[PDB]
Formats: sequence, C-alpha cells, structure tokens
Amino acid sequence: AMAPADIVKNLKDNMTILEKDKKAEKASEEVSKSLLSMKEILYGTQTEAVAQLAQELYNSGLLSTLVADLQLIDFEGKKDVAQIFNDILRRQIGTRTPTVEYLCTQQNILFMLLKGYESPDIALNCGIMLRECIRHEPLAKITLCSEQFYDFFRYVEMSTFDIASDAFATFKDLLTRHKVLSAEFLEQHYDRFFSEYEKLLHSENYVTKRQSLKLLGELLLDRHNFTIMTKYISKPENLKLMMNLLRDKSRNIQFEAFHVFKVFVANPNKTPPILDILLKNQTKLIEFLSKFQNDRAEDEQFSDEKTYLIKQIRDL
Repeated sequence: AMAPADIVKNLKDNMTILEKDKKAEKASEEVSKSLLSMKEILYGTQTEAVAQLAQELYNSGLLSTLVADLQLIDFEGKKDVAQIFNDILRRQIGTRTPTVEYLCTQQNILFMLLKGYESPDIALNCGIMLRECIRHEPLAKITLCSEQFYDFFRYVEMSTFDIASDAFATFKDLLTRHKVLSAEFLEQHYDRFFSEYEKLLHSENYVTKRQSLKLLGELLLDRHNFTIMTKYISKPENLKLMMNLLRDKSRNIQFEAFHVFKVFVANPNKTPPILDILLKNQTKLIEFLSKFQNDRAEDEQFSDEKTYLIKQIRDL
C-alpha cells in the first residue's frame, strides 16, 4: 500500500481512530505516513495514479473527513492536507473541473472551512484552502450567498491580528474576484452589507480600518458595481464620514478616504443633501485639498485628481 486506493483507506481508517489514549500516536504516525505518500503520488521522485487518487478521495469522503478532523492532525500534517486539497482542486479533465463539481454536492466542506476561523489551531489552514476553493465561481457563490458570509465581519474584528488579517484576504477576494456574482450580491443585499461595512470603518484594529477603506474605494471604482456606487454616494451620512476621515490623524487613512471621497464629488447627478454639504464646506475643501499630501506627489494621477476635485468644488 502502494496504490492510491489503499493509501486513502489507510488514511481514512486512522482518522476514524483519532475521532474517538496511547494508540493515537501510532495512528498519527500512520496518518502522516499516508499523507507523505499522497504528496508523493501527486509528484513522484504517473498521471493516472493522480487521477485515481483524485477519484478515491471523492468516494471515500476523505476530503470531508480531513477538513472535519483537521484539529486531530499535527502541524506538518495540517499543511499537507492543505497542499493535497489544493492540488486536487485544480485538477482538470478538459474544460471540466471535477473537484469543483464534487464540492457542489459536498458543500459542508466549504462551511466547515469558513467556520474554521473560530479555531485558532486550524484557522490559517482553513483560510488557505478556502481562498483556493472560491477561486472557482460556483464555490464562491455558495460561500458569498450563505448567511454565514456575515461571520466574516466578526472574523476580521478579532483580537488575533494574523487570523483577522487572513480572514480579510478571503473576505476581500469574495467581493472582487468574480465581479458579476459580487455585483449582484451587493445590489440585492445592499442595506445589510453596508450597515455592517460601516462598522468596519470605525475599527479598533487599525489594519482593518485602512484595508476596509481601501476596498470601499476600489469597489466604487469598478463598473459592475455602478448601481452600488450611485446608491452609496447618495447618502449624506456616508459622505459626512469620508470628509471626516479626510481630517483623520493617520496619513494613510486620509489617503484611502480620499479615493472614496473622490467618487462623491465627481458625481454629476448629486442629491440636494449631498450638494448642500459640499457648498457649506466649499471654501474649507478648496483650501484643504490644496495642502493635502503635496509632499507625496509623484503619484501624478493623485496630483491631477486633487486639481480635478478642486476645480469641481469651485464649479458647483
């Protein structure tokens, strides 16, 4: 054992033993022994053996066991699970991606990957496999459109700034990789998402505040999200926050807020409560953007943007 079917069964059987001592050590030894040969199969110090290993992992449900029992495997083992999972995920048979097709009928794997962020010993592992899953649109849809997507807002506000930071990479990708899927989601779930997104903009975690601010701007810049940008830059309270984040203590918060603020002003069809705020603050803004990070410069698109914004406020 030798040959994929036997390796999978040996891995399956020992993980079971671990789900239950002293007999656990030999099982972990046999788990590691099986994971090492599984990587060996994928590489090889044979194409169909990889195709067989793939087929056997599906049938055994071992892809689900390994995610469900990830805390039972050791440090070096958890990463081997991550690597193998991620290899099989990209396997192709023509224009078909079987593992994605498989995962659509085995969706609990995805849900037990998102839920893994609440388990510090496996959070980073789960996040790594999850970002790989959601690279594929059907898997991203399931994740994004689940009610458990909103758990992300909790995961990034964590007190573990490496877990929280990793969760944001996944949160961020889901909202940006598959544009249409992401745009449909935001339009349909606007009020709730942005009611939660504002909370990210007041974070005690600085990294979460800046990175959220940077993302807000990028979203507002993408076409697909046009309907969302228009609705966004139509609320006085949202603008009131962005001019307020412009005067923030942090140089970088000011800069990221700028790229959100910039969209508010360039809007031709402003609403009265948006227009009134700009007129009432016309002279203050014209003076402000004239002294705003001129030391930066070199960004050249930034300098020209300031010139554009100042001209705009003047011609209101």
